[PDB]
Amino acid sequence: QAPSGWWLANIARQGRPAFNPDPNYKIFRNVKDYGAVGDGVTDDTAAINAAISDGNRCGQGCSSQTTTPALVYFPPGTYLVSKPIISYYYTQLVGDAISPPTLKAAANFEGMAVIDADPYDENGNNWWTNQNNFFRQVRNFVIDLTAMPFEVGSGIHWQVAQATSLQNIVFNMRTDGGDDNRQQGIFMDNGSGGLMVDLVFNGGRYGAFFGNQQFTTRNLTFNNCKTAIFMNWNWAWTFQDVKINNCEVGIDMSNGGPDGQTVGSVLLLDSHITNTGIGIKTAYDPAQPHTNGTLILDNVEMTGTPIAVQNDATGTTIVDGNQKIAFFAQGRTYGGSIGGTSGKAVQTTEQAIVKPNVLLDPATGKVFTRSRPQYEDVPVSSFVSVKANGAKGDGVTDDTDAIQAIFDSVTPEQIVYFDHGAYIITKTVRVPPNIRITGEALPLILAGGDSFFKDQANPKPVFQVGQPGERGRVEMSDLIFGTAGPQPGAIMMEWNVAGMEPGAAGLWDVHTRIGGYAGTQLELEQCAKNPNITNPIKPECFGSFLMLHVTPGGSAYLENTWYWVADHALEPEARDQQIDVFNGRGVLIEGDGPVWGWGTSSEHSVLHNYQFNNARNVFLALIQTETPYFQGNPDATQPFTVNPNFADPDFATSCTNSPNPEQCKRAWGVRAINSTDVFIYGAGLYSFFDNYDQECLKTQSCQTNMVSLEGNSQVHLFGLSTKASVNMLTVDGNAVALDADNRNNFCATVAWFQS
Ligand SMILES: *[C@@H]1O[C@H](CO)[C@@H](O[C@@H]2O[C@H](CO)[C@@H](O)[C@H](O)[C@H]2NC(C)=O)[C@H](O)[C@H]1NC(C)=O
Ligand SMILES: *[C@@H]1O[C@H](CO)[C@@H](O[C@@H]2O[C@H](CO)[C@@H](O)[C@H](O)[C@H]2NC(C)=O)[C@H](O)[C@H]1NC(C)=O
Ligand SMILES: OC[C@H]1O[C@@H](O)[C@H](O)[C@@H](O)[C@@H]1O
Ligand code: NA
Repeated sequence: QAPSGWWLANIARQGRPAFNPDPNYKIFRNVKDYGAVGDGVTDDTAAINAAISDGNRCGQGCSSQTTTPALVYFPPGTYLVSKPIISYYYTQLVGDAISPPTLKAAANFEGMAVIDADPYDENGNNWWTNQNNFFRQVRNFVIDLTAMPFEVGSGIHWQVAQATSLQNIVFNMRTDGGDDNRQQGIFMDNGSGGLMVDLVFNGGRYGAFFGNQQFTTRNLTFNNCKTAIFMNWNWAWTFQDVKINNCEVGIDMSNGGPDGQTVGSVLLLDSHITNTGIGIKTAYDPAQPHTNGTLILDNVEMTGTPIAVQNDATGTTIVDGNQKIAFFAQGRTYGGSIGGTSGKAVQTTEQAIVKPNVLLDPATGKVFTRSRPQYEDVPVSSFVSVKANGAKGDGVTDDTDAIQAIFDSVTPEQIVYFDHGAYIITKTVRVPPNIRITGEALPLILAGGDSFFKDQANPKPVFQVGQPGERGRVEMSDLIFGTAGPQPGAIMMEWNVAGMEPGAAGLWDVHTRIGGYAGTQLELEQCAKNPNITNPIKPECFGSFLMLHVTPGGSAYLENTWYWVADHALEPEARDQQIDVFNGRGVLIEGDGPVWGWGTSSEHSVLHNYQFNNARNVFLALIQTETPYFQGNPDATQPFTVNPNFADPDFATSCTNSPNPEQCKRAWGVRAINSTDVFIYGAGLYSFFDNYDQECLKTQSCQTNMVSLEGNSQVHLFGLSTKASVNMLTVDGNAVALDADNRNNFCATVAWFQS
């Protein structure tokens, strides 16, 4: 087939990783330039894998790396492959967005999967630790297994961590063979997601075989699968806008049986299960001693599906189908008339969860969603390259004025294009309220300098997105924000603009990465941990002040946004060793929004990872946090001074009369102050250490408190999972839900809290 004319195939290639010392390293690889024919009859396996591996990238024997990104582009066509496509560390596999190409498995295909994102060597060891397998894309493909035997075949071995996405993929599999069909679209053994959007699964034994700590996956369609979704294990998983059609089972979450359930929790929102034998198979019963198998249904239709929820241990129909299920919860609930202050295990349908109309799509009544923009219809001439217009991107030159002038000059029908590189910013960049910005394979934008961002007593925004009260369209995609050296006064992004319509103001595949990699000066040599000594809290190891601030009047749509403070060093020489980086605050949301956050994560800040202050109209699904591993050496009262202009938590005061004072002074997972109409559909809020020691895991007591609701907040929490916090949820200083009352298979889990 002809070239599509998609801008990405043609835009001038001027990108280069600033901290790769090879001046000839090529970020962009078109597989046909490596000899792929794309006719569906020539074997293209070698050419595709060569396009990925070229340039001494992070493969076997490489723990991780950030200086060898690649964007591997597949023009329209059909690519016959007979061995796995091995996606090296930090690879974007980008099929043509206008006419997604087919990856066609040969009849005699051999290997784990058509795409393997984490191979196993002959010793059974992964190339990369699954929890460290960050910063990936696979987008715009048809994966066709129908020439393979019905007894074998997997589309993608998707064993990955955060800042990863599958987007716009069709999986075509065989429908014959009965119980002997074993094809599956995704095979996932473990990991720590992550986002998936806009997937279609046709046929196979399993649309997806899933196992992961946590994931957010929305707009998935399953047609004619035996089981659409086999949930092998998890701690939490949020599905939204799932369409299951003519399957035997929709979601199987009964693995392990009633005395060994390995699925922690599942949430299913805004979905439809059609012409399916059993909608959801579960082993949960409210008389069980634990919370494993927690399930939330919210706005799920069950057309032509006679059994909506079945207990497959007893064979008993829990919920009848052929109706709309407004709300269903099984697991433990707190608050309101049902659970109260002590909590109660339930398995019941109940009243609809009414959500503010400003959060909803008016055409569907579902919570509003929008996938990462690829600008299919924008001609290449509308793209304004920052490097063509005076920015150097070399990680040393001050690019502030050039970037500001570009932002001031572009008109709304253009798109600012960040060529790959590292762009040093030394004072506030004012982003206008009508702009579109997209990056070449996660370019770095780094707050640098030696004064402007140095003062935690006088913090300053790095990117100031709109001025207060402005409204328009601001879209950013495929970027990383960080610091060049310590910048403890940097507010990485201050979000003032509001979208003219839902989704018109937002971030997609935009991450904040504080420390840990080449260019930050915050790596193993500077910031290695030392748990045996009282932490000196080196000034050279500070991060930023606050990674994201949605101010009053601001409104944003966030999807696949990882707000990460480095727990360990990422270049291969560091061998994943752990470091101390002191970053004050994660995500702070204020005002009436709305704010949507799909597949966001915020990890390892000192004071809090998410905080809402005087906020309304917040929808997050699902969220994930971690406490920094060095606490409590130092504890959360250091090294950031309490600043009431940000409603900072004051642990010295809040922990004074704590009955668990030894670990009270620890970062909040979620803190809500005077905030209402906040909805959280799925949360994994984890505390894994005390001064790098994990003894506290044995007694689920690495910290005292994890979620705080304060000042008459009204927050709706669904599928709240926490790890090793004595109190899961505290209201006005009073512990409400305790870990010991809600034990799951690893975390503790509350199905439903409403205030
Ligand atoms: C869910 O994702 C699918 C897969 O990307 C979307 O279907 C595509 O929609 C575009 C635009 O309408 C078409 O050009 C493609 O041909 C579609 N592909 C397939 C395989 O159907 C779908 O629009 C998404 N649904 C929602 C509600 O966002
Ligand atoms: C919830 O998960 C826990 C953890 O896996 C289950 O407890 C384990 O059950 C297996 C049997 O399948 C035992 O071999 C382990 O020793 C148990 N571990 C612990 C720490 O108790 C528990 O049975 C599950 N609960 C439900 C109701 O399914
Ligand atoms: O292995 C280290 C990784 O462990 C995971 O649990 C965390 O989510 C990551 O932030 C971290 O870098
Ligand atoms: Na860890």
